[PDB]
Amino acid sequence: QQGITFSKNDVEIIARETLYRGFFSLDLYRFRHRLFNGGMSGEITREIFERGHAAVLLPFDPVRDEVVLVEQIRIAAYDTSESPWLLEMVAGMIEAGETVEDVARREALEEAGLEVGRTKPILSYLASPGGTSERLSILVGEVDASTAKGIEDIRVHVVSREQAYQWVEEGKIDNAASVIALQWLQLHYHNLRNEWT
Amino acid sequence: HHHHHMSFSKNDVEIIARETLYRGFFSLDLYRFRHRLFNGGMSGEITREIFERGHAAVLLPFDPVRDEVVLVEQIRIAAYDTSESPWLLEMVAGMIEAGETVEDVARREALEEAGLEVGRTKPILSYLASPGGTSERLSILVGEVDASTAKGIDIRVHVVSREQAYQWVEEGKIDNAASVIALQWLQLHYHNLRNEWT
Ligand SMILES: Nc1ncnc2c1ncn2[C@@H]1O[C@H](COP(=O)(O)OP(=O)(O)O)[C@@H](O)[C@H]1O
Ligand SMILES: Nc1ncnc2c1ncn2[C@@H]1O[C@H](COP(=O)(O)OP(=O)(O)O)[C@@H](O)[C@H]1O
Ligand SMILES: [Mg+2]
Repeated sequence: QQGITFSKNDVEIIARETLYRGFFSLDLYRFRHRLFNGGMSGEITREIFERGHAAVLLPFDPVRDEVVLVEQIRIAAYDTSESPWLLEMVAGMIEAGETVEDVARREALEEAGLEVGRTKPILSYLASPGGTSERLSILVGEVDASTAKGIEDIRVHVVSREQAYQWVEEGKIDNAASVIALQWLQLHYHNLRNEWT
Repeated sequence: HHHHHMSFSKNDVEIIARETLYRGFFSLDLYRFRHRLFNGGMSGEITREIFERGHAAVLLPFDPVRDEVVLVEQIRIAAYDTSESPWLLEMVAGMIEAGETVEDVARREALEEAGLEVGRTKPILSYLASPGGTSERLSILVGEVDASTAKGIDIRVHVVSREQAYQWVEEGKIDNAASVIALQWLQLHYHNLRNEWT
């Protein structure tokens, strides 16, 4: 099939407004856009949670078939989870001029004590584009999982790939970045082990 | 050093306050809380801004006879700044109101967003979209559909092969969390799913 029909030049962002500015922002976009029927929308407003964008690293040890996870509290999980302490990927915000790879390698070293060898891109995704602009770009990084060490009150975990994926299936890992990375690993680990040996 | 799998509760968190920062269509709250530390003791009072927009039900519409998936296309303006286009190919989805089940919402949105009656369902998974800054949880089901009944009922409905939809995930043409998660799951499970549903 065709895939999507329209691009940026088919929408006019009339103006934006910051409704709240603190650590993060809440912005109001005012815009018009082309309709699938040909016409041009009326003026539309949407509230958009703006918090910058992130780099994510899945630390994979291809020799051991293990991943490294980081555990820490995410208070926003409280209301819909049995515990707000989550098992997650290495991640960090991307500041201006930084690259995904730079941030990913830096965070693996200081959150988990991991020197990263080769990296490969996994996927870059929008976390929830109806309400937030946030994009997260995921890499897989080559590590020796036996060297993992924890140093922002964080506990470092080493688990087999198979157990980490079973925990996705069971709901014990249930944050988007980790689910997406570990599903991708379940689809690609044979090729990745072949490539990284 | 690290905790190897082969070798805290909510009583360990004190939510002191939730302070309203913004109330409009969505909400922004300041959570003020304390929590137990891995090395013992409690943290001091910590504050976090949290985007509150409720929770959602997501349905991956899968025709197992035809090995096809139904996608819905619509503009998501928050995608603008980082995407080639703000029109996104997505799963059927809708907010869960109080007292509604994931299954009720998923089946309703499928019918109204895409004209699909849904047969059997299976859970895929339920995930937190971005738990450092938002409480939003999305619960995905796979739904059995007859893809030759999909019709747009501003939204455009696409019917594509599963292999095409998954190739679009690989290429980045589908890159929203819900659709990526659903379609990666389908790629891991379609062989057994198709057999169970035929
Ligand atoms: N980001 C937003 N800001 C303000 N209103 C919104 C926003 N997103 C959705 N809405 C409101 O909710 C309705 C449903 O929009 P849609 O995004 O298609 O559903 P959902 O948000 O449940 O996925 C719209 O008519 C709109 O008025
Ligand atoms: N939702 C938020 N509200 C307020 N501040 C935040 C939020 N998320 C991150 N920060 C700030 O960014 C810093 C690093 O964030 P991160 O490492 O992701 O979370 P934390 O270290 O608090 O578990 C924190 O010290 C905190 O001040
Ligand atoms: Mg970080």
